[PDB]
Amino acid sequence: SWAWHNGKWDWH
Amino acid sequence: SWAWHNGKWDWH
Amino acid sequence: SWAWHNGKWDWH
Ligand SMILES: [Cl-]
Ligand SMILES: [Cl-]
Ligand SMILES: [Cl-]
Ligand SMILES: [Cu+2]
Ligand SMILES: [Cu+2]
Ligand SMILES: [Cu+2]
Repeated sequence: SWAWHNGKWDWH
Repeated sequence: SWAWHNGKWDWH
Repeated sequence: SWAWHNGKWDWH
């Protein structure tokens, strides 16, 4: 699923 | 891949 | 992510 990390939304 | 569970199709 | 294997591009 999409994840959020360091300001960015990307696939996990 | 897409999976089936409890009547629903969702990513695994 | 997409991966390459045996000439084909598919999800990992
Ligand atoms: Cl973003
Ligand atoms: Cl369904
Ligand atoms: Cl290809
Ligand atoms: Cu996820
Ligand atoms: Cu799958
Ligand atoms: Cu991948």
